[PDB]
Amino acid sequence: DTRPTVRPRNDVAHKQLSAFGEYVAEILPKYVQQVQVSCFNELEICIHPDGVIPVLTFLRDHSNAQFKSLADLTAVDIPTRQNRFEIVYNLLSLRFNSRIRVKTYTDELTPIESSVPVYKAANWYEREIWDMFGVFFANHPDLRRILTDYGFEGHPFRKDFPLSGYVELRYDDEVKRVVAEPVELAQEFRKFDLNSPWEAFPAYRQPPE
Amino acid sequence: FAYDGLKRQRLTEPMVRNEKGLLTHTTWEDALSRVAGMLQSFQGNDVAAIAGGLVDAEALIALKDLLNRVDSDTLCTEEVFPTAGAGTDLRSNYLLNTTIAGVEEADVVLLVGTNPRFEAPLFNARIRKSWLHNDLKVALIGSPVD
Amino acid sequence: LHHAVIPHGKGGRSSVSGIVATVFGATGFLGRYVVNHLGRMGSQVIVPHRCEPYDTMHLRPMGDLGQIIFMDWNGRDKDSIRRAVEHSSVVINLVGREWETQNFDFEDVFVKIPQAIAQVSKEAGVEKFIHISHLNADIKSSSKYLRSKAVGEKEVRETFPEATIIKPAEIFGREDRFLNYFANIRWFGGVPLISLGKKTVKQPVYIVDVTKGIINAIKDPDARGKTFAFVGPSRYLLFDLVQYVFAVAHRPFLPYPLPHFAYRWIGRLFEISPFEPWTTRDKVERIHTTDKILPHLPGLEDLGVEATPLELKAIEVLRRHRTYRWLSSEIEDVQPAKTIPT
Amino acid sequence: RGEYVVAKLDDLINWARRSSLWPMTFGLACCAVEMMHMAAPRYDMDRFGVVFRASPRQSDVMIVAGTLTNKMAPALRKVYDQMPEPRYVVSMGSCANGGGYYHYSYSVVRGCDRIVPVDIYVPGCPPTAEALLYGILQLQKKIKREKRLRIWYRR
Amino acid sequence: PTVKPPTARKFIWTNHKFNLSGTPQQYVPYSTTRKKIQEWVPPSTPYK
Amino acid sequence: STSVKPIFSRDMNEAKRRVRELYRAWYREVPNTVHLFQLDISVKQGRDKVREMFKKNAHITDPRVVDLLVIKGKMELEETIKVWKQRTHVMRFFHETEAPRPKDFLSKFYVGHDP
Amino acid sequence: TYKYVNLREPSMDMKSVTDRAAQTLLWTELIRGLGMTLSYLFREPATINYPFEKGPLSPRFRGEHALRRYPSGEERCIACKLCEAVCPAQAITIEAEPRADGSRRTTRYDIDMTKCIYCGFCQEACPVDAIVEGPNFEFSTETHEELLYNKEKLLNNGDKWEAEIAANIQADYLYR
Amino acid sequence: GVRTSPTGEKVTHTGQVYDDGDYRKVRFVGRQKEVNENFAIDLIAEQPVSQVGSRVISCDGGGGALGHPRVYINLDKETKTGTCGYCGLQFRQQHH
Ligand SMILES: CCCCCCCCCCCCCCCCCC(=O)OC[C@H](COP(=O)([O-])OCC[N+](C)(C)C)OC(=O)CCCCCCCCCCCCCCCCC
Ligand SMILES: NC(=O)C1=CN([C@@H]2O[C@H](COP(=O)(O)OP(=O)(O)OC[C@H]3O[C@@H](n4cnc5c(N)ncnc54)[C@H](OP(=O)(O)O)[C@@H]3O)[C@@H](O)[C@H]2O)C=CC1
Ligand code: SF4
Ligand code: SF4
Ligand code: SF4
Ligand SMILES: [Zn+2]
Repeated sequence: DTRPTVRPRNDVAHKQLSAFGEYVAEILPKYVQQVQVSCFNELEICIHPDGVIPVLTFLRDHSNAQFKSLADLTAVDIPTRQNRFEIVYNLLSLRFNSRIRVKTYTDELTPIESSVPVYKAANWYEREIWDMFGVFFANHPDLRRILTDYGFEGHPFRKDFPLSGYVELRYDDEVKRVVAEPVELAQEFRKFDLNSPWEAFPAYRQPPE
Repeated sequence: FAYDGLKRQRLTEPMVRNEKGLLTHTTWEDALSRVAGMLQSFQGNDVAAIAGGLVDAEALIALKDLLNRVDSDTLCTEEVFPTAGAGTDLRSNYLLNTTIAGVEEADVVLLVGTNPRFEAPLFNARIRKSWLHNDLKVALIGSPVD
Repeated sequence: LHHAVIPHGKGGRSSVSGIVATVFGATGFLGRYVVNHLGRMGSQVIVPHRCEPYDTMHLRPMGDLGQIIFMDWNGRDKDSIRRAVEHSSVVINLVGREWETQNFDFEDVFVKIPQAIAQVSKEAGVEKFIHISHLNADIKSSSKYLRSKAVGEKEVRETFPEATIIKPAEIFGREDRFLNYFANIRWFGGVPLISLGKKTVKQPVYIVDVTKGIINAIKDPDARGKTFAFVGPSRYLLFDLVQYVFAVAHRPFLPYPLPHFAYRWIGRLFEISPFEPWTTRDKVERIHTTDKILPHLPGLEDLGVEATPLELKAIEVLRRHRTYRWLSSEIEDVQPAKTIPT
Repeated sequence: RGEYVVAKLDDLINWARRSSLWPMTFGLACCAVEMMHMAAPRYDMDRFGVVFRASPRQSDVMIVAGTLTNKMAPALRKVYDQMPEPRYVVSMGSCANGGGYYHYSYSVVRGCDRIVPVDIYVPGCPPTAEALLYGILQLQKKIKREKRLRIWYRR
Repeated sequence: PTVKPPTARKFIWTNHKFNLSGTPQQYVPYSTTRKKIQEWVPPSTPYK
Repeated sequence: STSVKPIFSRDMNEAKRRVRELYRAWYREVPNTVHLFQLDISVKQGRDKVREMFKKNAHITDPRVVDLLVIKGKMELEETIKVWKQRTHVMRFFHETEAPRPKDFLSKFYVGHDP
Repeated sequence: TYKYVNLREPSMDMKSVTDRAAQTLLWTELIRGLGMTLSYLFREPATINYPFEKGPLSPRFRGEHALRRYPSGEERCIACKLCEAVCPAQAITIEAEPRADGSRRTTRYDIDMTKCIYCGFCQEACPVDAIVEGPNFEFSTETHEELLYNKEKLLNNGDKWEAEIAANIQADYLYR
Repeated sequence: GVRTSPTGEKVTHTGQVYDDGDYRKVRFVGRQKEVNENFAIDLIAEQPVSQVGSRVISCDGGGGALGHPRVYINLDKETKTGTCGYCGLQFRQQHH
């Protein structure tokens, strides 16, 4: 670790987190689909979306885990995948000073089970996912828009939603109220093509098709 | 390098002749009405059309249908092709059937009455490729060109 | 067409419509609606104003950046008019006072000034001139307001022959001084009417309909040189119309007849106001002047507009004249006024 | 001469209004902290007669200090309409002036001048407390040039 | 500046100007580029 | 492959029950909405608009999609009933300011290049 | 390591109990707070007499944008468009063409100051020190249009503020 | 230099001026069209050509790190003067 500019490696954590992944997969074969640990030492558990409550409850309550805090719950839109939405749970264990990421998937129409029974923090996070991505969480206390305007139609954070949207607001003196109209921009957003034609990272080269 | 001519000498507004006899700007409504009135009045061979070099197929068929509905078949181009025999009835009579890529597989090429360097710059470059890599033989029946 | 005035866009705020308009008298009831419709579709509007700039602030949000331009002008300076119309394709005259100030009379605001704008507009090569007169303008009318309107209507037509002249009826709207005039009569107890308002017939028209028709006249080649009459769908008796106003406002209606000579004297007593008079001898005569039926003149239906019934747009105007008890009463609680059939 | 009287009366009414500008306690985001700093000891907006009052009815100036979203926009027009006249609006920061760095967002009004009239635009992100103070004083000079009663006399 | 004076360039303003907003001297934005598409000018003679 | 987790309805018949129930709630609520928000429309106009929105989607035949549309509708009901919305939000269904847009070939042709 | 902020128990001797009672009845601690406000009353206020006194600034201050020149009077900008590309707000618009003398110069250089976040990335990216965020912060306007700056405006600002701009660069160019 | 059009409008260093029939010149009514009077094309031409005694010369624009990126200019053609692509300064090789 004497290279000034290169991030040091911590193999002790990599061995520790890798073993715990084997521990979870052995205990929860019914739902675990993949376990991976990264170069910068973070463990990811990838599960079938029907094991959200079983897996989260086990991690929260098992004595060799105790992930009592839900740091974040979010989603990622990957259109090419037939299940375009990736649901990510990031959990913190104060007892063992460790973090684990849990990943599952869903599509536009398939619901996910709400994690509120496991973590009461998930109430608002799940509302945000619905508002921004359109994913429905079943058996939620109150699922409704949280970040978008009242009556806003669409799910902005999907990759197919235009950045500037479809409608814009202004005040009209005739009707003496704020009205919504289709969006016209005096200056169109300028799309810059920045990707270089030359590969940068060989280690991630995808196998030829 | 010819894209810069698309920014000069452009037609931007409909134009019609005034009493003096000079073209003046007007609207689509007026101009289309003047044109349509004559189309209704005249019929048959009194209506004709000529298609230029940079015309799209969508417009060509559109114009054909409009003139057909006045029973006019005088749909013409500016580029002559013999109408004798099977004329345009058979595609093979007026196509480069060997394809551009076929020149690479050819053994002899006979050029008649054409400067492929200027009429089809990229087609001549294909000939020279075969001339270079496949030892093609080329003959010409025309003015000696480079 | 010059390349700058060629229309582009989908008719929104940031679009281009090819309309470069000078609107005189834009700081009033009619102008604020005209400028809004002009600025909706991306038109360049020159707003020549006499008033304090604070009183033009409500116009600034009506147009995208640079599409509303403000100039100072004086109806007695012919050069100030020229600077405002020289670059414009259509000029709209909405200038007028319902009273006579010490400096400006009815002749100044309905004859002298409109003729000056028309004379300068032609000298500067403006294609279109839209002039607003009054449906009941007549040389032999009692009201000086209306007689001066007739004089100006003739001067405009002689100075700018291709001018479109639009002759509205009484216009009702949030800022009208028509339905609000009647509703504010509650302050003085009952409603004084001449002959109890059984001899005056009114045909009021909605402001938006007028705004749409004016705009469509700008965009219609046929409208040039014509004289239009903007009237509402239905004709009402003044008594019935006033009664409907109070019913919507849910205020007690105590109509009492007042002879012609008396309700003239009350006007003269309200004309002494150095500010904006509450009523005047002229307004008296006009409210009680029966609206003409001019079938020889084209109407809104010729310009594409559909007349808006009073029964649908009265509540928006008259709900601010209600008490808290009756504020929430709906549009279906007041049975519509009686209409004179055609 | 009545042109002298209206001129001096006009000076008085302008002097009072520019010497007692009461802004509405209304902020939206990170231009509001710099507005607090204009209220803090170093700059002390109070010394100019500028006093923050919460109610729109007791306010003369709305300083739009932050990004105006579409959800918020109806509320801003409401409190503006509820301000008695005369009323003035100061636009503070790029977000309010023209949307700034969220200008291309589905959830952002591309300027507060679409919703309400604006008298002064203060550029920055954030504008410094001194720059907002320059804008306030610039609004004061704008009021000093008002000619409401001189126009009335000539009306 | 009375001690350490600024460097002198020809193009620097000799007379400073205070803020000119709200005055006849105010800045009005405009495009600094010339026209893109030229348009065909019809002949000035009457054909036929 | 076609076996998919449902949302609420297991068949279109069960879903169309929820659509009708939702129409009932909306139809009761327009009279209060006009009164509470102090709108200048009639109750018939509002009930017509509710019918129009329900008609727009009159082609769907997927139980899951109909469930989501019902879910989204019910959310809009909680907003309107509880006055979370405002007069500007309720009146956005009626598109009053948007001047009519041309819907014939010639009219589109005269104005612009759009289909 | 950690410390307890409020985990102390009181003393139950009579003197302590009596002292607390006095504090409760005679409001000693409240009177103590009144003293601090009294001390501040006799301190010098921190207020400055703006606009006759200005708040301190540094040479690195990011203010109103300006376009600079070489000592010859020639524009430093060469239309590389790096400022346009790095601008996080897409506030810069540039069009360029060959000048009559063959130089690579701009025909358009527009900054929308209501899109700018005054981040200074465009003066970092510039390879010729042409675009700078100057010292001025007192350029508030009465209209939005006055804040849409074009090339002529930005050049006049450079010629207006060059003396101050150059001196500040001289101070900070060694840190850059 | 600033030359005025037949209408009276000032022409810019980019050759921009509003033609007679353009409505957009109304924005300047009661206000001004801001034009910088120092035309960089005219000022660079005033700078004298530098006589140097080498086939190759370097230019940094002056000021070192306060100038432009350093470039080298060939002066082997005697039908022209080497010009800098950044600062516009001209150089010539002095006959040995
Ligand atoms: C000697 C012969 C026999 C005669 C004996 C006569 C009796 C003499 C002994 C009686 C002692 C009475 C002590 C004073 C009254 C006690 C008040 C009290 O109850 O306090 C408890 C209260 C309550 O304190 P607390 O915190 O304990 O409240 C909770 C109470 N327990 C726990 C019991 C439930 O204290 C206050 O009153 C706080 C008031 C807050 C507002 C203070 C504002 C600042 C004021 C500062 C200036 C004060 C000076 C003003 C001078 C005015 C000059 C004109
Ligand atoms: N029911 C109606 O309202 C009807 C109206 N009309 C006509 O429509 C036009 C406008 O109606 P409306 O808008 O209600 O009138 P308003 O009084 O509402 O506003 C009229 C405009 O005229 C301007 N104006 C009046 N006198 C002068 C003057 N001497 N010098 C300069 N500007 C002046 C005013 O500007 P400022 O306020 O700055 O003086 C005001 O903006 C008028 O000509 C009116 O006669 C016709 C038929 C019916
Ligand atoms: S303008 Fe600047 S300070 Fe104000 S909210 Fe936007 S980013 Fe924050
Ligand atoms: S300071 Fe930042 S936001 Fe402003 S123009 Fe420069 S790069 Fe763009
Ligand atoms: S980075 Fe500098 S030289 Fe390049 S275009 Fe921008 S201002 Fe001009
Ligand atoms: Zn150089």
